[PDB]
Amino acid sequence: SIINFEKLGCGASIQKTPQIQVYSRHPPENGKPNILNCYVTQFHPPHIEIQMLKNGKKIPKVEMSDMSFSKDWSFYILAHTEFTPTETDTYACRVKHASMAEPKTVYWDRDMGPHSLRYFVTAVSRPGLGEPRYMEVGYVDDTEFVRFDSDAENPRYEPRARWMEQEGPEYWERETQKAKGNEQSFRVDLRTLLGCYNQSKGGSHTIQVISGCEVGSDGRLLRGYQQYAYDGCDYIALNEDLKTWTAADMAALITKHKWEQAGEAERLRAYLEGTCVEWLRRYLKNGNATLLRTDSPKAHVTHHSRPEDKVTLRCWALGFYPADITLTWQLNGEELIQDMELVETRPAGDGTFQKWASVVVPLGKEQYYTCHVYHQGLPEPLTLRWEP
Repeated sequence: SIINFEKLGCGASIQKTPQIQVYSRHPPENGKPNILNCYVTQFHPPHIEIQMLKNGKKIPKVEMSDMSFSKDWSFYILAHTEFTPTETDTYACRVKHASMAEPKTVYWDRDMGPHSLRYFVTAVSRPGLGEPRYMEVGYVDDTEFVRFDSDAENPRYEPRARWMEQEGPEYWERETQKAKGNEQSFRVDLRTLLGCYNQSKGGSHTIQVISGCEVGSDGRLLRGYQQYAYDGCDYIALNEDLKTWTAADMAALITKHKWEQAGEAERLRAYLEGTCVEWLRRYLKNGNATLLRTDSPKAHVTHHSRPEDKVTLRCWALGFYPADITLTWQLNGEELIQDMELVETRPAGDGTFQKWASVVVPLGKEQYYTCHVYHQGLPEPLTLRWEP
């Protein structure tokens, strides 16, 4: 259960480039149906246009994940489409974003314990196009379990995991109505931040909050979060002592001084130590079965033939959960950290993740290299070698 937010009240009335990977859900064999993904990350502002192209031409039925953002405030989203890969068909993903002069097209190539309850809030103004879009997204240990999105005709808190369905009607009504009250607080703050940052009234702007608690096995609060960003930059944050605020710039000093006078750190302390902890506990009971599951990586090495007497070994980790993983190549028992290539961990789209690490080795020397896979679901690290 998210807190009811206090208005920022900063006083009476910057862009990040997307990163793109394009890859299939399952290893591509020609003729068999599959899923092509276009994973876009690290971008701000959140408005973005993503097209998937087949042989130069737009692909019509392209589904898209709901948009999320990460602890560094940048947004991310998964686009995907069904496709049956063939030998000569070319696929690609094209991204239009205000941080880029021109749309970026990225082609697909067929080779190359403690617990937390956190809420991720977004409010984006859209002058001329509608009311600000407001979202609340709840995560129990990085698993999304509830969501409120204002862009519906009758906005409602929705379960996002089957184990939330057992909460009664009284719960969803209370959350829904708290969300609509929260929505109005951010609408007012979006108006007000314009003056505070001396901005024009026709531009789109963004408020983001991360709010919640991390709780140890003993049931005691390990860390509390209440941090705000305006246009993708720190604005204000409760300190680890849960008594004082860190204001990232001058406009936030007005909010801080105000929240000091109002005792807002103390209201947060109480929510964080009590209410947040107690609800986390409740969501853990409901989700007991599913939330604790891990899936360990199945790994394998692939071989790719380069110019001259160099070859590339690629080490793959597929179908693992959670996303945290380490891949390393070794030669003679030393790690080749400084000369190997790797991709950012990426969702398969069925709820699990993929990663690979590659190294360039001499032709005929493939059996001198060993790949290591470290994942928390493994009883023991995996060790693998290329094999024909």
